[PDB]
Amino acid sequence: RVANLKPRISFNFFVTAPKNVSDIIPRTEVEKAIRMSRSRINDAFRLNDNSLEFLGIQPTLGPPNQPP
Amino acid sequence: LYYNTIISWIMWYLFNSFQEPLPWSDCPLNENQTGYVDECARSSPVDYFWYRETLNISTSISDSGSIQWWML
Ligand SMILES: *[C@@H]1O[C@H](CO)[C@@H](O[C@@H]2O[C@H](CO)[C@@H](O)[C@H](O)[C@H]2NC(C)=O)[C@H](O)[C@H]1NC(C)=O
Ligand SMILES: *[C@@H]1O[C@H](CO)[C@@H](O)[C@H](O)[C@H]1NC(C)=O
Ligand SMILES: *[C@@H]1O[C@H](CO)[C@@H](O)[C@H](O)[C@H]1NC(C)=O
Repeated sequence: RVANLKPRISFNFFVTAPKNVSDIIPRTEVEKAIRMSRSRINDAFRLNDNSLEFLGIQPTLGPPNQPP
Repeated sequence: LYYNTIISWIMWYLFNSFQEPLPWSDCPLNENQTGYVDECARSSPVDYFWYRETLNISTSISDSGSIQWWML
């Protein structure tokens, strides 16, 4: 369910159960689902993690241990 | 005597070339890989490569430490 659409290109969204409008999925579980498939949503729109931000979900991992 | 230490510093930056991400281009991670090192974020990464990864500088001229092998 999408609300508050703007020209800058911003909106809010929340996720409900498939045919139960009273059952809103909690936000901390939608944050875990987006973290699992963030690289797959970025490739579908040709954006890369700084031009598609989620405002409360920040990218974490990745050690730069280059030289052997 | 001291102009041969400036050339000692210059050829340290020459050995740390020949790699495409240069070592003074980005901040290192600390222990848990979640945030940067604290003084690399308040200062600049280049300003961090000189005072902590080349010189390992102290806070005064009174406080001195070991010989700092790489420089030697
Ligand atoms: C739709 O989802 C709501 C949850 O928001 C379900 O409501 C629960 O219903 C059970 C028994 O019917 C209660 O014990 C729970 O306390 C209710 N939850 C809340 C938060 O009050 C509702 O049953 C769902 N409807 C269908 C058809 O599955
Ligand atoms: C940061 O690393 C320390 C260990 O060096 C650890 O105890 C701490 O939990 C870590 N912080 C986070 C937010 O992971
Ligand atoms: C110099 O570097 C060593 C590790 O290479 C570190 O243990 C030491 O604390 C550093 N000196 C100062 C004054 O921070």
